[PDB]
Amino acid sequence: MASGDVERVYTDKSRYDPGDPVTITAQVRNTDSIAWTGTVQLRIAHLEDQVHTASQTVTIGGGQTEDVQFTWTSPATDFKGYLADIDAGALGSGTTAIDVSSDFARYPRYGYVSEFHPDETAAESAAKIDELAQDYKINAWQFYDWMWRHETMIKRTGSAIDSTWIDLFNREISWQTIQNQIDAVHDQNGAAMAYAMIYAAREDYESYGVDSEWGIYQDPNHLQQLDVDFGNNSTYMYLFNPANTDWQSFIHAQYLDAINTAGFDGIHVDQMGQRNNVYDYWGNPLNFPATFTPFINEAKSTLTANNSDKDRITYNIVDGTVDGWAANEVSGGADVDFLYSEIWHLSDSYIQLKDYIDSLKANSGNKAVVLAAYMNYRENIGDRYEAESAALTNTATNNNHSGYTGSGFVDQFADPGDAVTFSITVPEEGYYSLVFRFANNSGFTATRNLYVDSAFEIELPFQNQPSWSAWSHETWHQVYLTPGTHTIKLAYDAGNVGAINLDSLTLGTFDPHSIRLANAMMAASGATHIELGEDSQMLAHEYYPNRSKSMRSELKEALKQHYNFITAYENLLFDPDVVDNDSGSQFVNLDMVSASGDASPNTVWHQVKRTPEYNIVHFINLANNDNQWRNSANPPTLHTNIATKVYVSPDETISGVYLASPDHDDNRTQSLAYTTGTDIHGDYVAFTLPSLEYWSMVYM
Ligand SMILES: OC[C@H]1O[C@H](OC[C@H]2O[C@H](OC[C@H]3O[C@H](OC[C@H]4O[C@H](OC[C@H]5O[C@H](OC[C@H]6O[C@H](OC[C@H]7O[C@H](O)[C@H](O)[C@@H](O)[C@@H]7O)[C@H](O)[C@@H](O)[C@@H]6O)[C@H](O)[C@@H](O)[C@@H]5O)[C@H](O)[C@@H](O)[C@@H]4O)[C@H](O)[C@@H](O)[C@@H]3O)[C@H](O)[C@@H](O)[C@@H]2O)[C@H](O)[C@@H](O)[C@@H]1O
Ligand SMILES: OC[C@H]1O[C@H](OC[C@H]2O[C@H](OC[C@H]3O[C@H](O)[C@H](O)[C@@H](O)[C@@H]3O)[C@H](O)[C@@H](O)[C@@H]2O)[C@H](O)[C@@H](O)[C@@H]1O
Ligand SMILES: [Ca+2]
Ligand SMILES: [Ca+2]
Ligand code: NA
Repeated sequence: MASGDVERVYTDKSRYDPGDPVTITAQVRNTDSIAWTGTVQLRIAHLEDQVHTASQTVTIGGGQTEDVQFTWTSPATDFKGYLADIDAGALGSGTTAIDVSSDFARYPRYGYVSEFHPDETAAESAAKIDELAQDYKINAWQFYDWMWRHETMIKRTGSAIDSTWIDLFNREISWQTIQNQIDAVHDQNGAAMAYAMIYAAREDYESYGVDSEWGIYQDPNHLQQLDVDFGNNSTYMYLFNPANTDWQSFIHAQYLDAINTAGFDGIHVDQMGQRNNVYDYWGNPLNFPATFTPFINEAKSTLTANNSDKDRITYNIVDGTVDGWAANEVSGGADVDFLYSEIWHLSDSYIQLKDYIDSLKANSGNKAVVLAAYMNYRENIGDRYEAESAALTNTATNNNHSGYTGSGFVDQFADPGDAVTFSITVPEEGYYSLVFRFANNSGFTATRNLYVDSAFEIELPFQNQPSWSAWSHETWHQVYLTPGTHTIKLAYDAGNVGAINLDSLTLGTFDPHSIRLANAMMAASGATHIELGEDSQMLAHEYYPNRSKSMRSELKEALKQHYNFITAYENLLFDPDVVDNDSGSQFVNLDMVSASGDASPNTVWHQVKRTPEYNIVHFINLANNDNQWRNSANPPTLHTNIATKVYVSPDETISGVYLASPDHDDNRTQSLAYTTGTDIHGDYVAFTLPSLEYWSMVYM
């Protein structure tokens, strides 16, 4: 009676230079009561070939987990993905990708850091960076809102760097915490990108060395500078002209200060997106999107000059779509290391998004593409607990304003001593996003004290709404919980203010079905997705700190598989010589399973691609779902034993048919029995796909 499982498999770096040693670690647990002794096998593949094998015998104590390590000298050829497979027999097996790349910008897998707390220890910094690297092969990190001011990024008193500073949303940021994270990025061979704006400065900028003449204005008479109003009569961003060389000088020196003082590898340059009828200080009207490429290219050569090992840069093409505002300009002319675009509502369907990605590749000579595409945005999804069915304390149920869910809500929630108290029951250990749906027409922000299992947690704000029947679910707070039952109590306490009605509490939950389909479509079209950060947090909103949704562990497990898959098969997905095969949907036939070539809803979408060495067919299962990438989705209709025919040239050479999927068998390639044939439609290759859930790739 011998038993156990392989819990985790990871490498010591997210990215290796050719010829670097790779340490591959299997975290193996003996679940038996007595110590196990046996052989642990390592098998490393590159696509369909087995390129290395290794063995060791190892003794693991009963109830213990032990790190089983192998070492491997990466082959000397650059830009190669590999799959490492550890097999411990009765104690299970596990895989991880190895990425050999001298330049991460060829295969960016971009995460984020948004938390810089003085109380973050260096263990905590390291652990969050290590988790993203080990689990999802993250090789670059966008540091969001690390800076003090948009124009004065590091806060100094004299020539001393202050220890902490307060950012635009009143968050305390530590310099040491930023540094420790940057260091930990660098121990993973990761690149640390420093968030910055192309053209923003904070209020009172004239006293920080920034001339108002450099600005951009809504009129010809410099009356009204373009700005972002944060709604408190002091906190503003003011905008400037990216073509102004005096502004370029000022802000490019900030970028350099950031590289040289903090150790950042480059700059993640952001912008607000489309602006019209923009003038400079003198009333000369600007072709605004044409000002970006010159700013970026000048920023790039200034970086390279400063430090050519830390000259990285990207620019956010906001509101991405084919021929979108600034899109052709940047992709076509800007010297960014990889392309980045935040997708809003002009590429809502899978096919529109595919076409946008294809266009970026075609303008750019196939630069890598990273998409910011905030999944399940605004949807109040998860387990719901209606407030009317909660335990009430000097509060009551009612239903005299519409917009509630269930049968009613709680009101008479306006006095110290009042409280609502939910009994939630959760399936597993981890983060839960407490999302409150509520009404407040008090004229101003109300507050309530949240308690969790009787202990105080935090004061929550509840913004004011136009009426008592306009509801909001913008009040959230994330908490970590053990499995089972827990007490979540909103309470009116002395020092809290306003009044509210409480519809419900939802445990904000990212939907795996939609997220696996989006990631599959993106990789299959040659793009990756910025979505993971911190300690397996996921972006819910464009303000990266927003924790209104949490991932459950099935989603974490599936993203681990997916990110490893797109690393191990990076050569069939992201190399510049990976191209759509001509023609369309008449190349591929699935017998008795409705199918499309164009991401038609409720179909198995097949997409044919080619390298000089390989023919690639992607199968993405949209059965039981629509053609929109963002919104939560149903579990796809599972398919089994699908008789497939792929039509080929007579020209084409074929000595095997190979199958890999992030949904099955730990990303391992499987060799499929096939036949060649000829019918009226042309020459074909015929095989059976054992199954199709979210995404499967065949190559030959
Ligand atoms: O999480 C940090 C907070 O933690 C504590 O409080 C937790 C509570 O936070 C909120 O409530 C307090 C909040 O209330 C009001 O704001 C509501 C609003 O807050 C958040 O969003 C803020 C804004 O985010 C963006 O703008 C900031 C962004 O602007 C520039 O960047 C431009 C962006 O646009 C491009 O398209 C880019 O691609 C993109 O990447 C860019 O971000 C700038 O360069 C950046 O530096 C800057 O960060 C967005 O544009 C705005 O629309 C947002 O308003 C929430 O995420 C959002 O859902 C919500 O609507 C109030 O006005 C504000 O002052 C207060 O901070 C939550 O609502 C609440 O649930 C939670 O309990 C702590 O107490 C806080 O101090 C801390 O902030
Ligand atoms: O039993 C209570 C204990 O459990 C949790 O630990 C899980 C979590 O803890 C660490 O991270 C702390 C903190 O790091 C950053 O600041 C992140 O941005 C935050 O999301 C995060 O909470 C650890 O390093 C993580 O790997 C791990 O996921 C609680 O969160 C603990 O505070 C608590 O003591
Ligand atoms: Ca309700
Ligand atoms: Ca959908
Ligand atoms: Na069919």
